[PDB]
Amino acid sequence: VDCTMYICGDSTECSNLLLQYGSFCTQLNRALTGIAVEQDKNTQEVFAQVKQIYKTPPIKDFGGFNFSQILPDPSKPSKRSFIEDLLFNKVNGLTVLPPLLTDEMIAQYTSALLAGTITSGWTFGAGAALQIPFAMQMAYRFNGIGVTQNVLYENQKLIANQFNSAIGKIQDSLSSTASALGKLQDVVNQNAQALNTLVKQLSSNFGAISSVLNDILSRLDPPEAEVQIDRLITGRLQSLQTYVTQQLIRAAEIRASANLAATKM
Amino acid sequence: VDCTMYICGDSTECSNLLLQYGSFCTQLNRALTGIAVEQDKNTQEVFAQ
Amino acid sequence: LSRLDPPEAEVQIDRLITGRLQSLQTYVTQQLIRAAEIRASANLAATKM
Amino acid sequence: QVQLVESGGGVVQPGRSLRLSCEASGFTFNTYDMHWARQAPGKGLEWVAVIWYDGSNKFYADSVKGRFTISRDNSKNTLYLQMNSLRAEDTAVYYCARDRTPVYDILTGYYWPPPRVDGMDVWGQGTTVTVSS
Amino acid sequence: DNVMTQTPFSLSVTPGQPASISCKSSQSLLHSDGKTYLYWYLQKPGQSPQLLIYEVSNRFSGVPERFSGSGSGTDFTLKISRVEAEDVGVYYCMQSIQLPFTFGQGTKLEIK
Amino acid sequence: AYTNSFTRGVYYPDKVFRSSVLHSTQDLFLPFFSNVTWFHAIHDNPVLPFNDGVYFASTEKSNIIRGWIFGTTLDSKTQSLLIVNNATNVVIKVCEFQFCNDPFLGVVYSSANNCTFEYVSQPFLMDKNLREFVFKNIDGYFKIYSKHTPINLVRDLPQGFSALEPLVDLPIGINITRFQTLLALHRSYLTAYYVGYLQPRTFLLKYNENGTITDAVDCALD
Amino acid sequence: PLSETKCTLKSFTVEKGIYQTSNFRVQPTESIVRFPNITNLCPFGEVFNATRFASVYAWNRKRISNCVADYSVLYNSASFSTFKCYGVSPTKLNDLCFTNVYADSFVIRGDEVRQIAPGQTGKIADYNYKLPDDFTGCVIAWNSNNLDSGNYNYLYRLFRKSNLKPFERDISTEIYQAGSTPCNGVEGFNCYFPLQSYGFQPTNGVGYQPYRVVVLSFELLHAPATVCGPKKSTNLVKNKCVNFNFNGLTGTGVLTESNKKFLPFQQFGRDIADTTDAVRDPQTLEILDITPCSFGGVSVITPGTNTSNQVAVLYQGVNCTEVPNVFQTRAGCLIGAEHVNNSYECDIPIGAGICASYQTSQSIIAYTMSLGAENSVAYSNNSIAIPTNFTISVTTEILPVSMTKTS
Ligand SMILES: *[C@@H]1O[C@H](CO)[C@@H](O)[C@H](O)[C@H]1NC(C)=O
Ligand SMILES: *[C@@H]1O[C@H](CO)[C@@H](O)[C@H](O)[C@H]1NC(C)=O
Ligand SMILES: *[C@@H]1O[C@H](CO)[C@@H](O)[C@H](O)[C@H]1NC(C)=O
Ligand SMILES: *[C@@H]1O[C@H](CO)[C@@H](O)[C@H](O)[C@H]1NC(C)=O
Ligand SMILES: *[C@@H]1O[C@H](CO)[C@@H](O)[C@H](O)[C@H]1NC(C)=O
Ligand SMILES: *[C@@H]1O[C@H](CO)[C@@H](O)[C@H](O)[C@H]1NC(C)=O
Ligand SMILES: *[C@@H]1O[C@H](CO)[C@@H](O)[C@H](O)[C@H]1NC(C)=O
Ligand SMILES: *[C@@H]1O[C@H](CO)[C@@H](O)[C@H](O)[C@H]1NC(C)=O
Ligand SMILES: *[C@@H]1O[C@H](CO)[C@@H](O)[C@H](O)[C@H]1NC(C)=O
Ligand SMILES: *[C@@H]1O[C@H](CO)[C@@H](O)[C@H](O)[C@H]1NC(C)=O
Ligand SMILES: *[C@@H]1O[C@H](CO)[C@@H](O)[C@H](O)[C@H]1NC(C)=O
Ligand SMILES: *[C@@H]1O[C@H](CO)[C@@H](O)[C@H](O)[C@H]1NC(C)=O
Repeated sequence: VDCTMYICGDSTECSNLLLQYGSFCTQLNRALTGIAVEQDKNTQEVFAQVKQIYKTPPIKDFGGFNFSQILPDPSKPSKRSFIEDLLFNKVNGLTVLPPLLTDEMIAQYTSALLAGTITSGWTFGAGAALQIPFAMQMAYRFNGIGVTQNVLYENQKLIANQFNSAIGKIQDSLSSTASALGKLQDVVNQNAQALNTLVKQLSSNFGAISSVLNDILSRLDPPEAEVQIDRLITGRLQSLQTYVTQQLIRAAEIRASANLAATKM
Repeated sequence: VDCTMYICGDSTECSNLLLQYGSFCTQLNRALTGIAVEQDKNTQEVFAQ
Repeated sequence: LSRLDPPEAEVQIDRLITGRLQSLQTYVTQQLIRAAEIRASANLAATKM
Repeated sequence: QVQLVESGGGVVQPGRSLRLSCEASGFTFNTYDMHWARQAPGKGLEWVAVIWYDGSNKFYADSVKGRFTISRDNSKNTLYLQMNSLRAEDTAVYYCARDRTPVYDILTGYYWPPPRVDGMDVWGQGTTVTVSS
Repeated sequence: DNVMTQTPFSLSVTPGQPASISCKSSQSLLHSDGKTYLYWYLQKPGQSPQLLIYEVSNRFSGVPERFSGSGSGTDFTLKISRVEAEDVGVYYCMQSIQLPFTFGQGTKLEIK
Repeated sequence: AYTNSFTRGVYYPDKVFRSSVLHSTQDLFLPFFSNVTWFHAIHDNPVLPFNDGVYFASTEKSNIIRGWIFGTTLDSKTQSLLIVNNATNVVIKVCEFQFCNDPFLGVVYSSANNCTFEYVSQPFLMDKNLREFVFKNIDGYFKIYSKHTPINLVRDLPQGFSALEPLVDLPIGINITRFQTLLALHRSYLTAYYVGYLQPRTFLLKYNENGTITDAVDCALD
Repeated sequence: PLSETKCTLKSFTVEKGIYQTSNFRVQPTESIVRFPNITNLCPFGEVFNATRFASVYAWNRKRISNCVADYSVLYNSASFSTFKCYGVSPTKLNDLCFTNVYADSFVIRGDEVRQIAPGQTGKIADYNYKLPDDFTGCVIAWNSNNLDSGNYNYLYRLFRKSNLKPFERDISTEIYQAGSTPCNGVEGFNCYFPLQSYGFQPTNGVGYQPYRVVVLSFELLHAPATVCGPKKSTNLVKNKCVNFNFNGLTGTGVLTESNKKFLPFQQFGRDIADTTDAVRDPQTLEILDITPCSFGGVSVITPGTNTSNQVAVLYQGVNCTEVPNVFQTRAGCLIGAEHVNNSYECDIPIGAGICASYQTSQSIIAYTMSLGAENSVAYSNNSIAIPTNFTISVTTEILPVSMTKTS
């Protein structure tokens, strides 16, 4: 938010008055800039854990496992997976800065993580990615949960069929009318609601003769206009401070969620 | 908290004057309702495992 | 409201509303911060469960 | 007397764009809808396009859709027709014509009849547009 | 589209004799407001058209009283009480009920 | 008799363009699903109160209704407003009319005297279809909104929705408390429509992309 | 821009990074006024120079519309002893637009004219003529001894059941009763005829001689402006940032041809935020879309004053056609940095996957981020890689624990 413009745009008469409140606008701009930097930090922390961009091999011989839905779709302009495409479809005085990482770059990071997990599993996290057949990887992962390897190898086909059916069920459930993505839609709705409430507060007169600064500056002389402009300044400054405080609380909540997501990754 | 009642209960004059400040009361009610729902969510996620 | 006419009663009521609204805003902000703390504690409790 | 004076004719090649113009005087220009009509040589009349009094609503005939852009400037009392993408059949004399129905004067409190396009009231002198190799 | 026709394509009339020239339409020209939207234009040899009849029976201001017309639905006709020498020209009938405005093919009026 | 107004009688509160927005407004609207008095004037036209605003509706094949009368006493003692449409023109004037017991028009009638305002233009009533009107008189302005819609329901107002747009906006500034409709008759024997009174209500108006109101909510209904 | 960064940081040295120093706003190139083309002057003469003013109890109201209202002549006239305006300044009246201006003219005794103002009390304010608390208008009064004096025709209401609402008038003449008896048509016990005349003798005491007073009331909410000052309309201009004034609606923005389907009675259009975004020009009657003039934050990319004094400036969310090396970055078009087709690790972030750095005769470059080195894992259904060696890695991690205990 441009604090000077939001409180009073294209009116030096107010801008001179707004200086008497000191550095509130600088504080608000600094806080919003901190939140903005925090968002890029969160995205980097969650997604940028790969030291290299691992490519899935051209031949999908993963022992019956079918990752076509989760792996990148080559034909698309943006290289998102099928399930990623389903996910993406289902979700003044102030400006919205763009993310540092575009959706293409986040998709690239996700594809790198998928390729590393599929081809090398746990190893690329520890160091250089060490290839291993996917059957043997899932075999050890069975061995990690107290189930011997022969339990997997003796019924590998059933395991692969179950995994494929589960992925297909996820695809079907997500493509349906189900609202499973309500958690991200809540973030979007909260941001939109906060911005709309901030904008609507400009219509409030806060006891002034009119909510429009141009009306006050056209109708009244400077000494008579000043007392109304002061009321409008106080009201709009209070609204902007409330908005920035709410954004700080929401940013703390999102930071906690992003730390949890980074740990989960 | 009912914002209008707290700031001024049963006073239509102050109720009219309070509309000039806009949607502060609705904002505060929304925030408190969010906190209230969040408490139930906390108890649910802790105990309903 | 019983002592003063509307033109002076409004002047008094404006500052009274300002004070009460500021108090309510501070209360709601404190409650939001405390709710964030309690949510952190509840997430920890759910993880421990 | 109602005055309409077309302008902007001449000979041209197929494929380029051209502009016709119509001066207007002797009446309140901005409150009247305006029509463009043409008469190809040796054949009957053809309504080309109409523009609303404020320029908000524009309509054109089936033979000219997508191509022609009708516009006006109420300050200069002028009417225009941008003749984008010509072919031979556009060879015709062209007339700017007034609408019989002006819109209600809003300074009076009465807002009836609703503003509607009606036939051509007064026709201008006319100018010839020839397009051919 | 509201295609329209006029007959006869050319009517030859002695001076002073009454004349009758017809117009027709594919769809009814009566509008929901109750008006029947038909416009007629006279184009004498060598200038732009001139409006004569603006509603089916309403003659335009400045038109001589000899011009008159009537009709309903899809059949319309204009009557001239007595043809004078300046009445030579082509008569075009036109609907304004719907856009585009569609003219008839036109009909000539001449002296015998 | 009485009938139910199924969301009829909503109008554009102000002459400001709004498109693709849900606007909440406070104005004198007809409440949804309210009791509208149905007058079977043809086998009379009583003088009715003007309670802050009136919603008037009618549907006939022969357009018997032609105008309205407004005022307080409807006699020479007080200023009165007249609106009436004959076969060719409307006439609006504000005069100390000495109205008779049965105002109407013959195959044509007036009682004007000693007055200030007059106006003439095309008629908004013409020679199946429902004609709706809303009358207001506030802040010195007398206003009429109107909308015409085809129907097929015989003896009740339709379930559909259609907003009434302005038709008259005059700064007449006279005191109005009573009104009376007037009819056209083929006889002069001096001795059909629905009525509903507006109330202050908060409405939420949906403006579509073309600027027309397509739906509304009566906040106090339920 | 480097000095701007130094000034906003309040330090002579600047670290490597990107700093928002100021806000860019393309300035209005021209001033535009579009008032309605009303020619006739306003009949203020018959309001002030009327032959006779109504009594204060029965104040006469005139409606004023379709005017080029010149308030400078009224303001500069020496006749008016009291020229007091509440919701507007007298000097500004020659540049405002109003709808349906009222003029309430009546005659009144001298010293009690002070009761004619918002929130006042007293017999005239309470029981004869009261202005609203939010009154927007002017009260104009002057001596009228030479015209209204003795003379006893003018009256004022003394007795009345309750205080009048604003802008209502009482004409009733029945005998008011202060006593309890039914004083029907008779001045019984503590009962009086409500109206009694003023004693306007030709040489009455100071403050008792008659005053003629005219009160102008303005309405601003209604859309169509009917009374406007004698300003001169400027030629319209489009597609550039200008200050505009349509019927007194002051503003700044870019005017563009509108596709909105305004009805003829509609003059303004309102956005979802309930702010004016379209307007009908009051002379050409055409609808013009109003959009804000382009603006955005200004960010300075600095390699660090210890490194170099060269900097690059990012104008956020603007097109370089409006800004006055140049490069149209998606996060606002960037100047002072040269685009390079290579890709490197993000040194100084900008946005939309583009960063900047100071590199080789050196200059500030701009490039798309390289997420990492490409790697194709040699996966096969019967191939495994096993480490034959290891390296013990000690990595430091820093975590805040506490902050200073201020009080
Ligand atoms: C993998 O699943 C897709 C459907 O998502 C299917 O089209 C494809 O044939 C499958 N391939 C294998 C090898 O199972
Ligand atoms: C009022 O409305 C109710 C329900 O619509 C109806 O039952 C009742 O008869 C009506 N009464 C009158 C007096 O209109
Ligand atoms: C309006 O007229 C009514 C009579 O119907 C009367 O009782 C009332 O006092 C009048 N009000 C005003 C303000 O003239
Ligand atoms: C309609 O009334 C006007 C006067 O208001 C009159 O001039 C006109 O002749 C009338 N028309 C008919 C058909 O009675
Ligand atoms: C006209 O009306 C005025 C005001 O009501 C009244 O004073 C006058 O006597 C009336 N004149 C006639 C002829 O009715
Ligand atoms: C809006 O107007 C256009 C053009 O007249 C029309 O095609 C459309 O049906 C109207 N309604 C909507 C909802 O777009
Ligand atoms: C106003 O209208 C007159 C009408 O003759 C016209 O000449 C003039 O150009 C218009 N505009 C101005 C600014 O006077
Ligand atoms: C009233 O009369 C005086 C006489 O000189 C004149 O100057 C003035 O313009 C007139 N009108 C007003 C409103 O004062
Ligand atoms: C400037 O940077 C260089 C290289 O990082 C460093 O060696 C030097 O100490 C720095 N000087 C200052 C004054 O910071
Ligand atoms: C910048 O402006 C020019 C001219 O208006 C336009 O052609 C171009 O597409 C714009 N570019 C962007 C990215 O907005
Ligand atoms: C960089 O890429 C652009 C677009 O492909 C090309 O026009 C330009 O010549 C390239 N420059 C260099 C130095 O490779
Ligand atoms: C393992 O690496 C170390 C250096 O880190 C080297 O000294 C040692 O010889 C290596 N051992 C083998 C078996 O390669």
